[PDB]
Amino acid sequence: TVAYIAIGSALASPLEQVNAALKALGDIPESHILTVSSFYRTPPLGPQDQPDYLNAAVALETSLAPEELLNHTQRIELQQGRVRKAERWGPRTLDLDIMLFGNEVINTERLTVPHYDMKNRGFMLWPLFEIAPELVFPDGEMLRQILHTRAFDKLNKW
Ligand SMILES: Nc1ncnc2c1ncn2[C@@H]1O[C@H](COP(=O)(O)CP(=O)(O)OP(=O)(O)O)[C@@H](O)[C@H]1O
Ligand SMILES: [Cl-]
Ligand SMILES: [Mg+2]
Ligand SMILES: [Mg+2]
Repeated sequence: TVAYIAIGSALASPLEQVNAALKALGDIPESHILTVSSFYRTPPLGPQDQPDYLNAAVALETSLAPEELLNHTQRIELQQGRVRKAERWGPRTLDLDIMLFGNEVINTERLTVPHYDMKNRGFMLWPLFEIAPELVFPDGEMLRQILHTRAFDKLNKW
């Protein structure tokens, strides 16, 4: 099954963290990375003190169950998702979200797939479009269609 995973980092200098996360994703059991989008920059839409976010999308082939994949992405967030500076470990700055899991619809306490808000987010749609321009959602909606309708601005590369 092809799973599409969104990567977000809130770090001032996120490349190291994002690379560590990518390596960890590739090490997930019964899985391998198919492709990785470019890294995209998105400024904060509010308090401008916050660093730009780094966004990307990953296609992962997996034989794991969706909730098993979630266990792994959540583990990676716990293991690579925080950075120490000086005398303190920072809070979670890495976000790994399952956007799509094959052509499956999931609605459990732990998992909503397709991701509940991705259709509102250029920062999740554009990297996904780069790696899966012909993508069709489980309900028959098309990624191209959503981008065409909402006219979200393209993202600058990191
Ligand atoms: N598709 C999905 N991918 C990842 N986590 C998901 C998910 N659907 C539901 N969740 C749930 O989301 C819960 C909270 O995850 P968080 O990462 O803290 C939310 P976030 O990603 O910061 O915001 P967002 O969901 O608005 O993008 C998890 O405990 C997990 O069970
Ligand atoms: Cl529902
Ligand atoms: Mg998120
Ligand atoms: Mg999340």
